[PDB]
Amino acid sequence: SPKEILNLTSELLQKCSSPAPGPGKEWEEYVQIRTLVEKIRKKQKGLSVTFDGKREDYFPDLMKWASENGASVEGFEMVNFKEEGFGLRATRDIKAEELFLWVPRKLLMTVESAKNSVLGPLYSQDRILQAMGNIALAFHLLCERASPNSFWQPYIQTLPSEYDTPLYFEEDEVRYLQSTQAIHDVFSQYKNTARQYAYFYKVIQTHPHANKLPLKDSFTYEDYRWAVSSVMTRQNQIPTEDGSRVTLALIPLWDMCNHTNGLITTGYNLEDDRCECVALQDFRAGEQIYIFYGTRSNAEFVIHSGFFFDNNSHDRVKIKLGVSKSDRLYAMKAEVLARAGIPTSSVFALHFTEPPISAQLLAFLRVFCMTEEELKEHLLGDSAIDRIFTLGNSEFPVSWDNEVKLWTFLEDRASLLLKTYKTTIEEDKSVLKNHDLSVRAKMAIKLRLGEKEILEKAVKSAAVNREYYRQQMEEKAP
Amino acid sequence: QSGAIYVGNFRVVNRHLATHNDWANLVWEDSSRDLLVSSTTAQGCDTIARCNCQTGVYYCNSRRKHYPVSFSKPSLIYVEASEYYPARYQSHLMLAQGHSEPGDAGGILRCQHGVVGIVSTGGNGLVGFADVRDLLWLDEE
Ligand SMILES: Nc1ncnc2c1ncn2[C@@H]1O[C@H](CSCC[C@H](N)C(=O)O)[C@@H](O)[C@H]1O
Repeated sequence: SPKEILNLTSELLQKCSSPAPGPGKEWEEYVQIRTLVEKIRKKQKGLSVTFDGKREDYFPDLMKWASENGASVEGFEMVNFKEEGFGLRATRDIKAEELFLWVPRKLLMTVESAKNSVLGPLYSQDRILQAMGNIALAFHLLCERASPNSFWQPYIQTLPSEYDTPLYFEEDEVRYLQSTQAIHDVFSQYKNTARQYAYFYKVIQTHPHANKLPLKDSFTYEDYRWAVSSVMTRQNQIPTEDGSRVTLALIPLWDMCNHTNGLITTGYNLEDDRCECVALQDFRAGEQIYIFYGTRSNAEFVIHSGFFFDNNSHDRVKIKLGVSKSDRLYAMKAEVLARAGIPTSSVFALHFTEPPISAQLLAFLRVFCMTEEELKEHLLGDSAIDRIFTLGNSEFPVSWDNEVKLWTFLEDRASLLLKTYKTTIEEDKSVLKNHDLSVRAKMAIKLRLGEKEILEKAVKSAAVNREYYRQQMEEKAP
Repeated sequence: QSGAIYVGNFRVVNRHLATHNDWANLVWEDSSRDLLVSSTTAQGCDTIARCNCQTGVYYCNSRRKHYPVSFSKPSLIYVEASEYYPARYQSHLMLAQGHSEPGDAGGILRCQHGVVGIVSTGGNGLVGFADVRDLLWLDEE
């Protein structure tokens, strides 16, 4: 206590409990919420529990505690890399597929561990903790952070103090992401996070089962902001002890490995009850041990992982497309959507790597320029079962003329989407080479560049595909 | 890891790997889903998730390990012919990147709220999961 914070949080829940004010008005609602948070944050002591030394000084303690329970601690070391921060560096030669990490479940922080810890009585009654493990795991991290007699202390002491999540960004830092699609998701991160902090700061003060928790003495925003940021950036799903379902988990040691493109090599072996990572490629002595974090977009990387990966082959931007209710052909097209698994409208993605379109967006865009005759060609006939199946195959064009329409539509839409951005692709390239941006600012701007960089490959491909199908009218081939 | 979902008095498995006894105790089938459901006498201890989770962990039989995957929504996707099914419309197929080779059909995919699906297709560095969450009728009686 004080409860000024409780009054300051009371407002955050309600304001953050509001629906979206609109587009263009969200920034005003964003800064409304940050100001109130900044008031609370500047009225609180920051991280409730702070470690006396520096981060790296606690890495040897991690290895011993891990080695006491059977974790691989040889073949790598803790090195502060410039480009990715702390990571693992091979102390010997590691071949491809060579298993070099194994971590028993006893060391991992899992929601099943949360339900068995001091948070368990609170989890028993709270439905939000019961529902969202990413939060429930964050509180498990904070509960044991404020517990000196904790099994997982050597792990928490290695965890960072700050992260590059948009939760840590400044208003100028988020100011660069305006007119983009990611910022609409960056807001959702801040809003939901803030809202959860307001809900939970109350419940700890009011719930009896929280009386024994050490968070009742101190539960700041910088605590919670660090907590969920810790979870969203280094969480991995593993099965529970019963194996009946999965659960989120903070896998120690394995999470310090940074990211490079490739395939997911990290698996959990329930038979051995432990996590196993095989080498993605050949790691010479002194080379950093990377892992593959997943096929996530650079938007998800900034928002959920906290960095921008160059040369990501899985970068993509969303695009909202739908059948306008002003269509004379709705009812005939309303049949396909239930049998082709396509919603009436939804978010589709334009992909960086070839092809920019998906087989499912093409399965939406093809039907978005058909005539009445071609709508009964898929519905009535001995080829109606084979043709709806070959709706995503580019080598099965439904009709030659429809092709140019679909690339024309995208030519119009994509060029429009470039206009929507506050800057141009040419201006963004110069700003990274010529300006001195914050570590976080560099992340956000490269994304705003990336988003436009994705479309530029979608525009010319649409242009290349449009000219191609336009050439087809001359030969009159079958 | 039995290669099948055991809930209540029901047994769910890929249609192309089912034993004849499954057809002897047939409850429901679909060639367009690679999904077969059979009646059992015991009470399976698997919970059907009714979530829209899109990040889950699946068992890779060839690697004998569980793997987290980000898979797309239940959708009708082209599957080229294999030794089991010639190419034909296949719906409710969540696709993700991972290792899935012949014999890996049967890996149980799960979300934080329970089971999501079961491996149906593979190839080209992708793994296909046949969705089950939709079948609410698949619950306790
Ligand atoms: N390509 C990349 N560039 C920069 N940072 C990266 C990265 N891939 C992963 N990271 C870092 O990895 C963090 C999750 S844990 C990875 C270990 C990290 N060295 C550490 O000291 O914690 C991310 O939040 C991000 O800071």
